[PDB]
Amino acid sequence: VLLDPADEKLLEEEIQRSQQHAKVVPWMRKTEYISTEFN
Amino acid sequence: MNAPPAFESFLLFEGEKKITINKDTKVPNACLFTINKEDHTLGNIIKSQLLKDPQVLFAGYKVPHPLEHKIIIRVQTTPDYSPQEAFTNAITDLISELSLLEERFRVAIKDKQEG
Amino acid sequence: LVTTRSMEYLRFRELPAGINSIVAIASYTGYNQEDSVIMNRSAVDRGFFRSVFYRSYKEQESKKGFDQEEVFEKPTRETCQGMRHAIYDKLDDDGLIAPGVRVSGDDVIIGKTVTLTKRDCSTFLRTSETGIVDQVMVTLNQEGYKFCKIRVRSVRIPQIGDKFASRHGQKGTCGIQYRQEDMPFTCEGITPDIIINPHAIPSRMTIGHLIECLQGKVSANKGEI
Amino acid sequence: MIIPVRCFTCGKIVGNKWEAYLGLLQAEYTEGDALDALGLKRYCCRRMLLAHVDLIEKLLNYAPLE
Amino acid sequence: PYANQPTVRITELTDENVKFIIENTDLAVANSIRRVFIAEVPIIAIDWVQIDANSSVLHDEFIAHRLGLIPLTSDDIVDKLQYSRDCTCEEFCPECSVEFTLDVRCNEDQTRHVTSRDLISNSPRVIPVTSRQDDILIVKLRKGQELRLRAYAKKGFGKEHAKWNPTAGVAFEYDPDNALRHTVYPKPEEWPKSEYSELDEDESQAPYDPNGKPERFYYNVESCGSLRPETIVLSALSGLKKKLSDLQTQLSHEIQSD
Amino acid sequence: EKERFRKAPPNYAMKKTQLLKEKAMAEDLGDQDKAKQIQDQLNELEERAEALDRQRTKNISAISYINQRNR
Amino acid sequence: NELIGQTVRISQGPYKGYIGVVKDATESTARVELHSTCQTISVDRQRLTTVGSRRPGGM
Amino acid sequence: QQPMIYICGECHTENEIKSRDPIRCRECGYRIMYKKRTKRLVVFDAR
RNA sequence: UCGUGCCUGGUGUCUUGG
Ligand SMILES: [Zn+2]
Ligand SMILES: [Zn+2]
Repeated sequence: VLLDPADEKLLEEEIQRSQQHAKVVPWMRKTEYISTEFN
Repeated sequence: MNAPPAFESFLLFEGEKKITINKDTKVPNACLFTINKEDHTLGNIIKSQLLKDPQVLFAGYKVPHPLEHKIIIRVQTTPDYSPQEAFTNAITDLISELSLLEERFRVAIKDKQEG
Repeated sequence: LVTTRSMEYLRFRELPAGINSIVAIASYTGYNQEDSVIMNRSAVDRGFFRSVFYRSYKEQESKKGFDQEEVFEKPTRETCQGMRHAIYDKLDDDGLIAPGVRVSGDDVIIGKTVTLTKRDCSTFLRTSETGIVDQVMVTLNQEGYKFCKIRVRSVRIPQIGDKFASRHGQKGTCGIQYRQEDMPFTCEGITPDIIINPHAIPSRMTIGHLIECLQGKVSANKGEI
Repeated sequence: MIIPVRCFTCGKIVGNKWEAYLGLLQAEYTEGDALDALGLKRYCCRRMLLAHVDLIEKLLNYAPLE
Repeated sequence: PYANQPTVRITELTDENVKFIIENTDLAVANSIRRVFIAEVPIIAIDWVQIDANSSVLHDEFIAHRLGLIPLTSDDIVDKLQYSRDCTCEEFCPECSVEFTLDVRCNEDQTRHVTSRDLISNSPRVIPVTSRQDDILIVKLRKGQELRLRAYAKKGFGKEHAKWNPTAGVAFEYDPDNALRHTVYPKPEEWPKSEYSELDEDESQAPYDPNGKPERFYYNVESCGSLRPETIVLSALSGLKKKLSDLQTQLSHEIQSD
Repeated sequence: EKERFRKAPPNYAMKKTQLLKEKAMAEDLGDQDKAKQIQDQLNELEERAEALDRQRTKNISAISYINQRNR
Repeated sequence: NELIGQTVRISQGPYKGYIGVVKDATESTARVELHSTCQTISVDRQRLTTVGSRRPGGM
Repeated sequence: QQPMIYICGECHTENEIKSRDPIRCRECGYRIMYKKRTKRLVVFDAR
């Protein structure tokens, strides 16, 4: 069919948030779990 | 080891009464209702319904000890009105409310669902 | 949920000792009033602070003398003279209880007799201990004597009077347990797991507790420790 | 030892979400989006996955047989 | 001298949670229903575990405890069953229980995820939540380890053990704007707005309303999957109504017998 | 007799046998015994390491991958 | 009394389905250590049913 | 006619062990053994 | 058709509880 991504987007009604999870915040690290490969 | 079994909050022993009416002596037209195996669920709605009664001078409820599964409901009415019938009414009409609420919730569901 | 950088190397995140509990600091209904805490019964039902207490027992057999000798053996009400009021049949003919069997206080663990007909010398579960036998091991000691160890597990559910503590010096006994219907609640149904009485903070000046409770909140929502 | 079946506080089932959560950390996600993508709105339930230390993985190294 | 006449308004209805508004009712009624959703609605849950073979790395009761907390699909069946303590049977009945069965052996080399998939029910309806998204991890088995048990599920409610609580979390709320001053803010502008706040972004709390009752109770009942989130509600209303009917019966006996 | 024929390494016995093999290598002043021991040891090591990675092939493997990328 | 030391199941009343062992017994009651909880209970002897624990075929 | 079945702590093999016997595995000379699980009725309240 | 019953540990030291 003759169709474009610009047309595709228009078929939806409303689909198109909280972005602060990925903040730097030099006082906040990440977590650590149980591997089977370590010192 | 000493812990009460968990069924002890709702299950009636052998010989225990559900409900127990005691005429209070310190003022005229006053009773004390002692509910067994009940808590703040059942005692609060009755109290609050009783407060709606214009003929009711005093209404209240207590839990004598949170480890012992029992409530006390003290009702005092006007001389033309027993607390027996106060207490009766405040259950009767409160059931009528919850039944009407259940009915109304049901229709609201079935409208939500495709509607 | 709130860690120090130096608790990495203590290997604390691999082998931790505690739970992040939704603490409230409130004078809720008095039962926390003086170094006490009110715990969630519905949380404890879900395994919050549930534990296994293992107790372990040992026994070995010997050559006492020329006439005297110990052996692993079920006593009988026939030959063994000295003998307890107990239930000896919980243990099989080996004279050792099997793993998986339920035991209570002053039950017989290791059946043992010593020859005089035979005296009873058997080992009993400590009084008021009440566990389930978790594993039974049997071996030879240095002496070449038969040697067994038995460990018994008790599932210790948190109860009124168990001692909780914080990371800040805020010890306290569980003063009562309320169910989730009875706990206070936020604009969503987040009841506390533990409620501690505010009177613990002002005299003690554990500000770090508040800060931790504050940062833990940030940590759970930012979703990063 | 092993991820709790329910959030101790509220009672939401989190028991099914641990494999999925580690799977979303095989993807390049922040833990904050992993927790969100699994639908953990409350800060009670979110603690369960952040704070769970998986020791059953270490206990599994102690084979009984073979 | 009589009852008030409440109105309901469902705002959000999914297969996981319900948002509804109750109007024209007492604060006590509106909260007692919340207590009943948590503690007094019946569900089916594992409550009896007979362990035949357990070689996992966990305890015996750890297995049994985790089995207890697994939610079971209850809606069609839970208002049919006897409570266990009320069934005439000498052991268990299909009228008072549903029987479960777990038989797992790790033979392969890889580790075994003992999931709720393994819980085999005798009733096709009272299953773990698998129907229509992973499964509740029970244990992990190694090469040669196994787990055999049979289990029974009975009727109960959250007042006994949390395992019978049908809800994730009940979000009760009233008076989003501080109109009653039931709560007293030291700094009322430091406070974020409610979900429900019929207020502009200028002012902080509603002006004081001297003569006025709570109405408009905002609920957000979230299912654990053991019932539909809208069945939790119809069941709680019926549970509370039933406690009161029972209470009235006992009352009437007390009255006439004095 | 009964120690001879059945497949020896799995599960725990390979670690003590590896130690024993090392001791056998070390106690020998002869280079031939040393080299035979070395060969034997390497082979059993490889076999054992395969077996360990095989068991850890699933669900251990997955957690290994997240831990290396998280740090 | 005969059933002291035997494995019983509570078949009636609030404890329906709980297994235990009889630690003591009378003309009308027994004391049962429940297999599950850390507790011994006193119960009417008619509420019990013997389960036993045996193996057959002994060969 | 029950011979008391032990499990070897290192072979993991079943061993039949009557009285007056050395506690040795018959597969390899290891000296620790464990009793296998009971045959009795084991029942838990998921609670 | 049967009739028997309180055995039962002492000494030191470290850890920890209010
Ligand atoms: Zn939660
Ligand atoms: Zn039945």
